[PDB]
Amino acid sequence: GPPTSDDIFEREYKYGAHNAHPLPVALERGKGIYLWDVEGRKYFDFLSSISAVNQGHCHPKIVNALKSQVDKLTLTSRAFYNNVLGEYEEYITKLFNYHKVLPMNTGVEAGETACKLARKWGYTVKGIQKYKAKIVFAAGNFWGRTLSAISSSTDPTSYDGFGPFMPGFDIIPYNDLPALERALQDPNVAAFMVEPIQGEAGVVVPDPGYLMGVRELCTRHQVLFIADEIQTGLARTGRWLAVDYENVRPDIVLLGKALSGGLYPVSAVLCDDDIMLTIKPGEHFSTYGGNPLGCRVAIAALEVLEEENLAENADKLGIILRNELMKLPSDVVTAVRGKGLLNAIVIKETKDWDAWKVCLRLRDNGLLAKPTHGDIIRFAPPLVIKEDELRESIEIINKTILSF
Amino acid sequence: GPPTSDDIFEREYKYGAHNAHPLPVALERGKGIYLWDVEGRKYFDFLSSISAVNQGHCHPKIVNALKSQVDKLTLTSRAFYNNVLGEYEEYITKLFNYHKVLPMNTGVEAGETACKLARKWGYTVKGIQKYKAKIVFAAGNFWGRTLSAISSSTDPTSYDGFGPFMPGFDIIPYNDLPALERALQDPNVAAFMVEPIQGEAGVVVPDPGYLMGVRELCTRHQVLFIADEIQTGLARTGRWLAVDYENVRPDIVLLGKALSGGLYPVSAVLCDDDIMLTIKPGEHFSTYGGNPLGCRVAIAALEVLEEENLAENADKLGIILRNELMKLPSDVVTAVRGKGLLNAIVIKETKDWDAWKVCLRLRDNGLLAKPTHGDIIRFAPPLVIKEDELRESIEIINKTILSF
Ligand SMILES: *Cc1c(COP(=O)(O)O)cnc(C)c1O
Ligand SMILES: *Cc1c(COP(=O)(O)O)cnc(C)c1O
Repeated sequence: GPPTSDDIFEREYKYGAHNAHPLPVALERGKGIYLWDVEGRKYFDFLSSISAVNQGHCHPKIVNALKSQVDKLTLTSRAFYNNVLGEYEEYITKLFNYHKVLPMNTGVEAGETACKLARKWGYTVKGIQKYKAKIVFAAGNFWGRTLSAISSSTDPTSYDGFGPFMPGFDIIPYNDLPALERALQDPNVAAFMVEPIQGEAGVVVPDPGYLMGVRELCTRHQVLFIADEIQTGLARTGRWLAVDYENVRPDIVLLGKALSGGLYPVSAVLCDDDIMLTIKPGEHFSTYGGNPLGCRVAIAALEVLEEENLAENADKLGIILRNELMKLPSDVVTAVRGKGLLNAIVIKETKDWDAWKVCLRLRDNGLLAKPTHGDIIRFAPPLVIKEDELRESIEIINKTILSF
Repeated sequence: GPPTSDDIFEREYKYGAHNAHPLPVALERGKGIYLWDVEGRKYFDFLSSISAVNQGHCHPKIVNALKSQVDKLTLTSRAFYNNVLGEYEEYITKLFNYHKVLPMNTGVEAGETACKLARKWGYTVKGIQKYKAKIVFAAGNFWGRTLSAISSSTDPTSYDGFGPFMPGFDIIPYNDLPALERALQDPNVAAFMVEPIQGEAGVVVPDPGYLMGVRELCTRHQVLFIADEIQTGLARTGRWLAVDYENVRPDIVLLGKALSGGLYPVSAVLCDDDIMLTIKPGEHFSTYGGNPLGCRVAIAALEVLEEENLAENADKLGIILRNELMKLPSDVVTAVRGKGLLNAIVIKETKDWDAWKVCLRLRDNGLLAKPTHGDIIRFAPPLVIKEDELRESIEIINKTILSF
């Protein structure tokens, strides 16, 4: 017969690095909100690959765009032009209303690019002395696992044993305007990079007015506001960008994950000419960045979000999810939080009972989720989920939680 | 009618960052060794997307692998297991003969991962005090454009305006064994990262015995030998790895680019257990790393290389290429170099005549190549090229050079 789930776990243990920490389920097929394991068991996906399959697994519009282009041309590198990139660039810049886009592959690559842009703008436009430029980050931040990314992390698991660390990165508390105002007194700060909602920190939602205050302070002190929307963007929270909730325009926007609906690693840095054009020809590139195959899948992925009105559906259904979760006993679920379909519960963890064990039983009962911490479980289904499917999922969540 | 080449160039100028320095040609289709522009003009590909399409453009076996998996499952993230990754891991580890592989997406991500491995091994196994670990690099090195990668560069265009820089990165001359020996006297050195041939530096091949000497020095001093085979590996130089020419076994091998045949961003870090397992569960992973779609194309990409005996081809045909190139007048072309089908020519550059000019005329005569420097031109056609195809290309190169 074919490999069992245990066969699959065992082979990876033998031949693969032990760098990940997966929930033990072994998936072989996905469609829409559903995943199937190698034994044929069916599950509601409530993780969406960390919000990278907002459009559902294997969306036929995005699949078709990939299959069509793969027969024509997949990669020239940046040594030559391809015919598709410009069409994607015009589309995405007009959608989000920035002059320009710089295409990258992974989320961390887009963050690296934003730091370089901020620094280069800092030195060549603002006039900071080389090499004294600072970038300010919020505690709890996550933007990937390069050496530079972990240098700004407050999570010991990401940075311990991996230094020495990149200089010029400062850390302040999240959701803390007085602290930003204090940090921005230093003329050498070029940018503040921040998530509108912190995903990996446990879906930490800042108070109303935070984002307007950040925009105000950054403008006041001539500092770039970089909004990392790699997890929160693209209809996930109920808008094109989570910053749309307070109608503020960051200087640089980062996109990734669901930019391709899961079909291809595509990320993007959006900003106006006065920031973008600080990087000159030859000063920054990658092999796969802007390749025609990725661009065709990103165009289709973005069109799906628009056409199916997934932002509106995420807004409507998320409030149902939160309100239903809030009905669970307080001696069990101590907090419910989120926006749109990016949500989390906090459980009253004991020594015998934690998020991991809850998630294992969830899995056994046909729903896949994963903790961010011993007491925090993230809930993020694909945005194509219908209300009846959500309520079926809610029933599974209730039954599971109350069975301990 | 459709866009012209100028249309395509102008749309990117308006809506895309000005960060690439491309040769002006607008490609829409690629099959095997051939590329077609938007006017329908046909070119020999003599760059292979910087050795990323060793297997030719749109190889039907790798295309089939993509089309087959895209309908099943494309992305779970590493929060869950997929059924394909382990099959890929067993296959690639047994092929190159290392215990384990850590999957990443882009080349620079593989390099960052290797630096993290070297540091954590440095602290936990070698006993270096945190955070005093050093990694040594060679002048002329290229491994990408993250902040960390540019912090090891000797190219001002990569690092200027982007500081401050990552500490703990030391630089010595390439092809210099005494310099390495002197650097490795410092017990806080964890690793030496080096290309067996430097691609971007202009196909700089080190003297016979260099790699054997690097291996000896690293072993003596308990330092990890990291070989970056992202450009040189996968049959490009006429072996599975350029390092095979001297029977040398690095501690860490980096693969990327042609690992997917240009169909998907896939990179790999290969090393044994005592190094790999210094990273513990949850300490390093990315969203798209190890996804089933990428793994399916990577297995097919590798099988093509093996099945079609492309290393053997690259070796025989590269000997012909260099032989014919050396027949050119010694005052116009000053040096010919390379291994397999990674080759370059150095030209007697004048005020009015340079590599860029030669490559513009080459393009006009139906052959695509790109300068590495004002006086250096790289030639790297896909490895599926037959002898008669190569000879036709050679006459086009011959005619063009002597047409000035
Ligand atoms: C996932 C994530 C990233 C990193 O994306 P990768 O593609 O995994 O490198 C960056 N920022 C945020 C907010 C993310 O959620
Ligand atoms: C191209 C290259 C890389 C980086 O590859 P990307 O996928 O463009 O990040 C790293 N090392 C070497 C030697 C390379 O040629």
